[PDB]
Amino acid sequence: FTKNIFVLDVTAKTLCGAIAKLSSQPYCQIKIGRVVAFKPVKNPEPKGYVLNVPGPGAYRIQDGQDIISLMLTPHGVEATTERWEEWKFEGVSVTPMATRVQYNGVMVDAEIKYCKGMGIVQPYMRNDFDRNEMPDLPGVMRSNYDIRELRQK
Amino acid sequence: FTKNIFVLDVTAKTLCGAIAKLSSQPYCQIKIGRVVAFKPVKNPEPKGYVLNVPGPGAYRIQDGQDIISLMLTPHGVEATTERWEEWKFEGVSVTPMATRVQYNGVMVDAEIKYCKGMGIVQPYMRNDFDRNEMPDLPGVMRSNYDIRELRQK
Repeated sequence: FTKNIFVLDVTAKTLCGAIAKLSSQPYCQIKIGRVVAFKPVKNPEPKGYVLNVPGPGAYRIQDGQDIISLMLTPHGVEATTERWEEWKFEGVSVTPMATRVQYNGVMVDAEIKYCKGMGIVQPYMRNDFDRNEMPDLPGVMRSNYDIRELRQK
Repeated sequence: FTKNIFVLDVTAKTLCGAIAKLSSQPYCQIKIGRVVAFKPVKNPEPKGYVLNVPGPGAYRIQDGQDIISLMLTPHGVEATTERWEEWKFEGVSVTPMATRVQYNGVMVDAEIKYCKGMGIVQPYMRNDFDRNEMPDLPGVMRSNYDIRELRQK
């Protein structure tokens, strides 16, 4: 099924925000599903996610089993509704809101999912530990094998 | 299926940390499933989660489809593998680790899931906004209805 993410990036540091600013619109719609879309728009839609961000970042909207993972850079947007384990993401807050929203030329009562990103995870950060950044944990010894090489049969 | 959460709470401001400290153990094991358990232990078990926290808070471990929601207070622990949507949580990410650990008193190569929480969401905070807390969002007007009241068939 289709997910609509309305990126609010007021500072315009992401491609999304620059798309939107240059079209004099507050949001950049990212539509993921059978039909894909990137479009600056004036308001979110019913059931839309508003992803308020301060700039570039890896952001994961975790809405139960609805997981949307997004890379927002100054130069591009990449997104998926499917698992994306290779990368780290900031897990953002999802808070439902009762709103009134303009939908197909008419004011309608609608739920919106408010998602506030803090920008604490840089885009395209690999989701494992290099030999240096490996956390020291009591009763946890070193392994010879990499994570990949350990998953076997 | 069963989940094993090993809380590492070194400052011992959570019940978990206090108890681990009192019993001279680094972790507090929380086992969710058919069999439940609360127990101070020396080390995490294979396929286990290390939840490193700095103090009390709402923590949600996000491991794809597996989501573990935990309230760690100074006076209690509460946890679940199912949706817990009345409350806010800090979305905590999983970074898998290739390790060696004691399992049944024996040293084995094992995957552990490392999870670091920052302690920025307090336990038992409603996942909704009072009207004074709502974000000012362009093209987003206020509703007369509640979130709960807007859901209505």
